[PDB]
Amino acid sequence: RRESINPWTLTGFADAEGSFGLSILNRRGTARYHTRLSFTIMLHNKDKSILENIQSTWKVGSILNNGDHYVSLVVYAFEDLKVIIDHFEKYPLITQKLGDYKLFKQAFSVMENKEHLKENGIKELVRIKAKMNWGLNDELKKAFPEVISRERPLINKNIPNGKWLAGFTSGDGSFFVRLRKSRVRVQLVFEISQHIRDKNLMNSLITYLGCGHIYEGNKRSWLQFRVEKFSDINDKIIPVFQENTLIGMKLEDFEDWCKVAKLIEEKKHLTESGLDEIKKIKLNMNK
DNA sequence: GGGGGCATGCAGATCCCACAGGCGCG
DNA sequence: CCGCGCCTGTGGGATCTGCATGCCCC
Ligand SMILES: [Ca+2]
Ligand SMILES: [Ca+2]
Ligand SMILES: [Cl-]
Ligand SMILES: [Cl-]
Ligand SMILES: [Cl-]
Ligand code: NA
Ligand code: NA
Ligand code: NA
Ligand code: NA
Ligand code: NA
Repeated sequence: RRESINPWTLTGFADAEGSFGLSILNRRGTARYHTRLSFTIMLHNKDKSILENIQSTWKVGSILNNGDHYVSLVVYAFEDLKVIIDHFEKYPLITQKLGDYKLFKQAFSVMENKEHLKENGIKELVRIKAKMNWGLNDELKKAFPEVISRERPLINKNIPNGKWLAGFTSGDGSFFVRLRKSRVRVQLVFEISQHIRDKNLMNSLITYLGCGHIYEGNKRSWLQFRVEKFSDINDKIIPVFQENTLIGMKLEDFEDWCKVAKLIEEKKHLTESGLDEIKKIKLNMNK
């Protein structure tokens, strides 16, 4: 269907915005636990169509409101997780979140085998949870004080294809237009920010795209891959996402963005009339 | 028949996004 | 001189992540 999302683009978007959760909460009855596995993407409700298209591609998950500005797709039901696992086995994540998925998959197998009901089975879930995301809370640490290891292998993966990069960029990327006054100057920029735990992957964008720069700051837990040279934006960045379509509102930013690139390519941004259309397109992107 | 799991949420923490200014270089 | 773009810097909210529990069903 027209609303289907390329499975690599979906994995790339998951690498950007998704989250694998393992909730282990006290249940009342003596020493019983709620055990909840989940995959979640929460967005501004201006991008609810993304979540609906993902739900339509996978045929699992429930869309819910969060506040008045946000909306999330949550996959949680036991059989629904098998569809998540089957997709990610075949279209694997490449950021550090691969580690979280693999622990999530490991907890799933523990629960599918009913091992978390045996006398010494919840401790295994706690051990898995401690390695996921932000690890254990204080309460779980007090109830399982012997579970201290957060060691897990670091993920080292290459960008698999442009479909993945389109999904990743649709999440964590940015296409914007700069105007600077010395004459009013125009500048197209492309940037992706990311936590330094994936510094190798972000570094590799320079090779994979044949342009750009990695900036880190002298302060900083996150870095930026950025392209500021116009001919790199025109000859390398724009063709890559023409071949691999972005999703959500960022595709609209891109389409507006390229319209500015066409104007500047024709040198028609120097024209006072050409610059005035650039200001209009930019005012439209602010929406 | 107690719990395991679902349905359906709410709440906290931070990693992003969409930028701006200074300035050298060709 | 001039325009490009390398390089530094960042506010704050859209993300990422964690927390909650009554109901259903075997
Ligand atoms: Ca991200
Ligand atoms: Ca995003
Ligand atoms: Cl949820
Ligand atoms: Cl983290
Ligand atoms: Cl223990
Ligand atoms: Na949710
Ligand atoms: Na950015
Ligand atoms: Na170039
Ligand atoms: Na956007
Ligand atoms: Na984090």
